[PDB]
Amino acid sequence: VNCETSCVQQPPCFPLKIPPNDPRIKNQADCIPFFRSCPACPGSNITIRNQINALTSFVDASMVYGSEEPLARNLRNMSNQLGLLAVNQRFQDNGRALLPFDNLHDDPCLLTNRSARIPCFLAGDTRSSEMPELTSMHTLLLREHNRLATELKSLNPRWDGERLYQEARKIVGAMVQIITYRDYLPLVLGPTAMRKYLPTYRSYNDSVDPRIANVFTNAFRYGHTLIQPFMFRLDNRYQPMEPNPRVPLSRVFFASWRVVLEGGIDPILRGLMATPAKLNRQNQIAVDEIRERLFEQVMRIGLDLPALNMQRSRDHGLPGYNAWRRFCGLPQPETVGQLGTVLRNLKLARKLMEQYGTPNNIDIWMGGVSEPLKRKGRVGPLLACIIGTQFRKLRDGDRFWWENEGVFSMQQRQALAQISLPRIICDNTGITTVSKNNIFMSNSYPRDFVNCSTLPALNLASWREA
Amino acid sequence: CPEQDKYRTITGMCNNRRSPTLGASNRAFVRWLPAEYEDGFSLPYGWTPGVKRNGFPVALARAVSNEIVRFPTDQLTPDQERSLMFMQWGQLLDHDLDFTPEPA
Ligand SMILES: *[C@@H]1O[C@H](CO[C@@H]2O[C@@H](C)[C@@H](O)[C@@H](O)[C@@H]2O)[C@@H](O[C@@H]2O[C@H](CO)[C@@H](O[C@@H]3O[C@H](CO[C@H]4O[C@H](CO)[C@@H](O)[C@H](O)[C@@H]4O)[C@@H](O[C@H]4O[C@H](CO)[C@@H](O)[C@H](O)[C@@H]4O)[C@H](O)[C@@H]3O)[C@H](O)[C@H]2NC(C)=O)[C@H](O)[C@H]1NC(C)=O
Ligand code: HEM
Ligand SMILES: O=C(NO)c1cnc(NCc2cc(C(F)(F)F)cc(C(F)(F)F)c2)[nH]c1=O
Ligand SMILES: *[C@@H]1O[C@H](CO)[C@@H](O)[C@H](O)[C@H]1NC(C)=O
Ligand SMILES: *[C@@H]1O[C@H](CO)[C@@H](O)[C@H](O)[C@H]1NC(C)=O
Ligand SMILES: [Ca+2]
Ligand SMILES: [Cl-]
Repeated sequence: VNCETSCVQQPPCFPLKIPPNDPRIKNQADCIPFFRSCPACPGSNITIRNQINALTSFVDASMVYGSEEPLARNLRNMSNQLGLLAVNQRFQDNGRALLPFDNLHDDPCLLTNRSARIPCFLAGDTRSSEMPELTSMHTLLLREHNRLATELKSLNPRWDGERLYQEARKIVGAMVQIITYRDYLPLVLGPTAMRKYLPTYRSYNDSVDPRIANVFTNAFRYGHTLIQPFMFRLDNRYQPMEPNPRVPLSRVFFASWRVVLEGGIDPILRGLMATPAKLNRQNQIAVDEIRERLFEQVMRIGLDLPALNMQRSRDHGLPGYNAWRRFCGLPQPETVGQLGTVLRNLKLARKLMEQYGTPNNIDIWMGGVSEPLKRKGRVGPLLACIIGTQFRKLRDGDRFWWENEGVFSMQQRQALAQISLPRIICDNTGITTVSKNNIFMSNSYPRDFVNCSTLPALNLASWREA
Repeated sequence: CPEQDKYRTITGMCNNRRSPTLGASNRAFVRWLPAEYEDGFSLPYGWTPGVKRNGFPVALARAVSNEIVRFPTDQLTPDQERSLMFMQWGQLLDHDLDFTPEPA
């Protein structure tokens, strides 16, 4: 039973049924395709079905380096003792490195433009090509590895290939941890939930379970509410890059050819920095570029990402809204009126009640994103508890956390405290004007922007052994 | 696990020395609440026609999306206090944390 072409409900498929008067799909014999997640124990009549995490739960830049041994060695340049990641062998972005090409059997990136013949990129995670903005972030971190490896080879001539790669990998991972917990998370959670769920780091506790919880794979999809219906590219004066400044998202999905043959990563990074996020509002949850036309170029029908989210939660056997509220120690509304108070929105509580019958049944992503946002945060109380709890676990339960004693020297921690995403963008692109920190708040050029000369470079002096 | 190691393993194995697969790749998710399946152990809610969840009909995911999520794009609110880079770092970070396999 091919889930992509068939609408039959048999394993491993769980197609999404289409209601009457759907605004796009007029035939109710049609479906949105859906493959059930792989079970941790297939065919068992003992275990309660659980799903697999193919990646390392740790904030360790596994999207750059990979989570499995054969991938990880194949991502490395084994042609010298310079400790580098492998780079594209056919293309360069105005003389700067791109990701290598992958060799898949049914490569979707080829389907996005049959004329360009540009395949998907090979990185540590399989989704690197999903949108060119993501590809740009992956390419950036590939370059930073390669830059740090080069300086380490000059600072320490005795260091071999393996030493150079590992030391450069350790730094990159700490940079992801610093940007995430210092810059990103306070803006997700807001100060009241940051203080409550992520109090000041003490040290490594080997009794804190660092696994990703099944609910997190769905809750953290809150991000789908932040998605703008275009990819925005800007030239060196931050002004629209013609002839296509705003490409609709449904024509960028797996459009790896746009990085390769339409300007590189510079115009994409500038657009990320100088375009606002979409704001999540209770009557403006998610755009039709992802609700109607997700992956339209690469398959027979356009997907519905929010609907896929709700289907996935059921597939994963995730309890509903009230059960998660109770987990988080938050009151659990039972009537439309109580749901109305909790949402501060009776109109939305009524829609949710007509759909779900009871707030007990509201699917977690839907309940989660429906809640009013915390002050200075971008999630409601439920999501802030779930995301917060996961991140505190990932920090307190990681023996290689950057602040944990012995991972770095005292002088190395002091230098790493100076890093920033703007400075990494400076050091690895042709971009000379970047966002003032915090890069995740700054969105308006020229007002929120500064010269790369004003930002201090990371000091690798404390990595010299001499 | 080795007694000493300066760097992470690629799989995440040995980060926790008492339970060395915690946070390692290709392992089951931890559950913070027991699973809720239509038959109690494997079939998802909405799988079988007429089988209710907590005594109410299961709502089609596509119908909830049509009724609550759908909005005209011309109403879109730009976030004055967040860049699109805030969206993109979230995705990138998600990609450092989890990927739930499905059969090909
Ligand atoms: C290293 O980390 C450990 C884990 O810390 C947790 O996760 C972190 C992310 C952070 O959020 C912490 O706040 C978390 O607690 C931590 O060890 C935990 O320590 C707590 C407090 O001692 C333990 O909690 C106790 O558990 C018992 C037993 O019941 C629990 O388990 C059952 C079955 O799952 C549940 O039904 C219960 O609800 C509990 O979850 C409780 O018993 C009694 O304790 C009190 C008086 O003695 C009283 O207040 C209570 O009313 C009750 O009668 C107890 O209350 C509390 O819930 C927890 O189980 C520990 N976890 C582990 C994995 O061992 C370490 O302390 C931390 N070390 C340092 C130095 O920081
Ligand atoms: C260009 C933007 C994005 C696209 C096109 C996209 C697309 C997808 C798709 C297709 C899925 C799987 C749907 C399913 O079958 O269940 C998915 C899952 C997910 N997404 Fe998004 N996504 C985007 C942005 C984001 C953002 C910004 C965040 C976080 C702030 C995010 C977090 C997640 C998480 C955690 C998963 C589950 C991952 C897994 O365990 O496999 N997404 N998304
Ligand atoms: O970007 C994502 N999250 O942030 C994301 C995208 N796609 C899937 N799964 C569906 C998928 C994945 C891939 C993958 F994993 F290879 F990129 C390829 C396709 C297809 F069929 F469109 F080519 C679909 N899961 C995800 O988490
Ligand atoms: C390996 O490194 C050398 C030196 O920078 C470079 O010229 C070559 O293209 C690299 N090979 C790969 C596969 O990255
Ligand atoms: C496909 O790529 C080519 C360059 O190979 C480009 O000129 C053409 O516009 C692309 N197709 C579309 C629809 O943009
Ligand atoms: Ca990881
Ligand atoms: Cl869970």
